[PDB]
Amino acid sequence: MDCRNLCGAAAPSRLVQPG
Amino acid sequence: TPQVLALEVDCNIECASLLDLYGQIEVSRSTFTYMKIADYGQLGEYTCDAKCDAEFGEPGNIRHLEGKTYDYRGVFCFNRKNLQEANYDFLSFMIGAAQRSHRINRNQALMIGKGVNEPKGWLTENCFPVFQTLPVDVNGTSTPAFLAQDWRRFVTSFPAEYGEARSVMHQNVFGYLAAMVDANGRFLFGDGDLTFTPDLVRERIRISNCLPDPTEGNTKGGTGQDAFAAGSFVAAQAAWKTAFYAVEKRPMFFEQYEGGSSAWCVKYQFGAEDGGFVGCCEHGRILQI
Amino acid sequence: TPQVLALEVDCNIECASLLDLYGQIEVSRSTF
Amino acid sequence: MNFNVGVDFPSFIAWDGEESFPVKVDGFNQFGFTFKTIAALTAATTFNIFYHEPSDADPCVPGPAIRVPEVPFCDTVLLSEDGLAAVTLPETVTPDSFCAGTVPCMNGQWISIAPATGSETNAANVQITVTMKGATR
Amino acid sequence: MNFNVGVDFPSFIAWDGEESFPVKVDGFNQFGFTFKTIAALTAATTFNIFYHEPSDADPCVPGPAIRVPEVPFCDTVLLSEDGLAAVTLPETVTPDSFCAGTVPCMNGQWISIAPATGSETNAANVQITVTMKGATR
Repeated sequence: MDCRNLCGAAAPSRLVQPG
Repeated sequence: TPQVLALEVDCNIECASLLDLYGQIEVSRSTFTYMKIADYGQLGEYTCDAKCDAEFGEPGNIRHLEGKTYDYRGVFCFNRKNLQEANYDFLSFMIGAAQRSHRINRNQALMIGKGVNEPKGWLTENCFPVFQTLPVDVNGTSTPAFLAQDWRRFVTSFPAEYGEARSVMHQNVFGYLAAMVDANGRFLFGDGDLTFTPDLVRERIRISNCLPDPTEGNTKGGTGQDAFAAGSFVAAQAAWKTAFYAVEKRPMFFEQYEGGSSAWCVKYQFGAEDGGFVGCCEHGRILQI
Repeated sequence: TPQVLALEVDCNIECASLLDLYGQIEVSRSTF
Repeated sequence: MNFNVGVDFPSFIAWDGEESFPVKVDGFNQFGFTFKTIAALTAATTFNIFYHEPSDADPCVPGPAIRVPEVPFCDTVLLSEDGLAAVTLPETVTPDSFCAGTVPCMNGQWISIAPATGSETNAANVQITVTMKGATR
Repeated sequence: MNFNVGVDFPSFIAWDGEESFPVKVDGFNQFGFTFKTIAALTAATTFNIFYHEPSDADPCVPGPAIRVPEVPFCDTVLLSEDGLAAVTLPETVTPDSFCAGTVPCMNGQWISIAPATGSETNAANVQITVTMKGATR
C-alpha cells in the first residue's frame, strides 16, 4: 500500500526577520 | 551477482536532548522519598563578653516529602517464518526503535508531561520565576516586541550564587537574534566574519527544536509583517543539575509475550520505568513576552 | 511501602562570600 | 553495464487505463503490482482484484473473473466487507510518483485488476502493471 | 509467500499497442525490456529505440526523442546501415511467450519505443514495457 519517490520542485524560499 | 556493503543511511532526526543537564537518579521500587529542608533558622545571636547565658532562635523544617514515577509499555507482533529469511534483522531494529521512542517520549514528558500519569514537566509547573520583555510603543500602538536588551537583562539578572545556569531555547530564537541589526546597518553579535554559527560548545546558547518557538515557525512576529503574540514562551535558564531531576528505575526491557504467541505468529511486550520532578525551582528562571 | 532515596535538596542561598579574599590569620588567646 | 533484466523478473501490463487484462503468473512464484498515475487524481481510487481459473475449454484460456478474498494477519483490525482483496490509491499522489502493492497469499492461475465502482473516470488516468519474480518453470 | 516486489523492479508502460510513453530511468541504474504480443503476427516487426534529455523548460520532463546509436560488442558481424540502435522481433512468436531485450549502454533520462515505419499495423498487437533495477536515491 506504499511507495516513495523524488523530483520535488526545489523552489527555494526567503526568511527575512528584521527588527 | 550484486555486492553488499555495510553502510546504512539514516535520514532520521531525533531532536536536541536535555536528559543530561537534569540531575540523574538511578532508583528502585516506586514511591521514593527525600528531604526538603526549608531554611536554616537564625540560631545564635552573637554575644557580649560578660554574660553567661544565650538567647534561643527559630529552627527550620525538613519536609520529608516524596515522589512517584511512571511507566512506559508497548507491544508488537511478528511472523515466524518471515523472520528467518529476509536477511536483515528486523528484531534488533525494533529493539532500537523502541528504546529510541521511549527516549524521545521521556524527553517530551520531562517538558510538557502534564500531570496524570505524565512526568510533571517543569514548563507546566509554572513555579520558576519568569520575566517578560517589555512592550514597545511604535507610532503609539504599544505592541509586544522583543529586542536584545530583553535578553541582556534576562540572563544577567540571574543570581550567580546558584552557580553556572544553562540556558535553553529554540533555534528560531537563535536566528531572530542573529538577524538583529543596529541603526548604522551593522549586526549586533559576534561579528564573526560570516563566522558566528552555532558553536554553543558549553556557554549560554543551547538549542532544542522540540521546544515551542515564539516565532510561529518563521516570518511571524519580528517579520517585516505582523508582530508577536503576547505571553509567548521564549527561553529558560537554570542550573539543571540541581533545579530539576530525572529518575530511572529499569532500562527498556523486552519479552516474548508467552500466551498469544503461536507457531505462526509471535507477540512481544516491552516496558520501562522512569519519571521526573523539580528541585528548587527558585534556582532557574524563564523568559516570556 | 515508601521508598527512601539518598538525596536532599537545599533551596536556601547563603550569600556571596568575602572571607576568602581577606588575609586569613589563625590566632590563640585574645589580645593579639 | 545494465544486465538483461527482461528475463530475470519480466513484467506485463494489467490495466492500461481503459481495460483490464489477465496476466499469467502460475509459471512464477512471486509477483506484485505497480501503480503509476498519468495525471492528477480527484478522489481516492479503489481497485478491486480478481483471480481466475483455466477455462475447462482449454487449460490456457481465461475463464471467469473470481474475486480474490482478502486475507488478514495479526495486526489487521480494519477488515473489509467479509474480506475481499482491494487496494486504494489515495489522493495527493501526483504523477512521477508511483505506488506498489501485493497480495499476501496467492490463489488461482492469473490475476487481474479492475476499477472499483466510482473510480472509473479516475482509473482512466492511472496505469497498472505487474512484475513477477522467482520463476523456475 | 510472495514478497512485496513492487518496491523493487517497478515497471512502466512503454508501448500499449498504439501509444508510446517516455519512462524516467534516472534513479534506476539498470533496465531491460519485455515484449508481449496479443494476437497472431503477419511478418517480423522492428521497433526503434529513442531517448530523451531534460528540456530546458523543466528538468523533470522529457525533451524530444533523440535516436539511440547502436554500439557493437566484440565478434560482431553486422551493423545497422545507420548505426542507430533498434530491436527486431521475428515472425511466428505466439502471444504466450514473452521476449526480452536490453541496450548495453544507456544515454539520456527517458527511454521510448516507437514503431518502425512500415511495421506499424502489427504494433497494435504488440505491448512492450520496461522494468528497472536500482534505486540510488
